[PDB]
Amino acid sequence: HGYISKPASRVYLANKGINVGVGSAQYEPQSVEAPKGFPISGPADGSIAGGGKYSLLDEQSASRWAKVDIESGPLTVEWTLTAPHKTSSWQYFITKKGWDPNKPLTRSSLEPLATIEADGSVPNALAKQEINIPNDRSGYYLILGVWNIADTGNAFYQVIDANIIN
Ligand SMILES: [Cu+2]
Repeated sequence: HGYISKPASRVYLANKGINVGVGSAQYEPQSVEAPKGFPISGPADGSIAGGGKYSLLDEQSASRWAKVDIESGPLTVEWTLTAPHKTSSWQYFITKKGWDPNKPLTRSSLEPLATIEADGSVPNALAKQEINIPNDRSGYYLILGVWNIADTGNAFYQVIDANIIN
């Protein structure tokens, strides 16, 4: 169990009262748990942000969500792990240049951003990965972070509403 605390995820911002209207998700930012193996297995298209668990997180419009300022260049993503587990990988995706901010999030919406493979070890409770925020684009993009658990069929899904600045 865990969530992305910096840059703050959509559900973490709901937990801190910055996003509103997500119902039960607001109390369990650490529990957006669904099958691993994305972008094959995992949450269904249109239900990725809520992990197939929290449907109010799946709403998508230009104005719906608070956006976190992220400058282009190197970024260290921080996960707060309320229950660290043996880990097989950390995956990051970003919406494609030209994506439609008023449509549901699907596999076809995304492209790969970064993957940090892991050796099965249990990470630190503040788990950090280095990624590169591109400078080929500006403004509102979704970044999907996925924490894949080595010893179960599951993963934790953390969409971030990013404002890429350059
Ligand atoms: Cu857990």
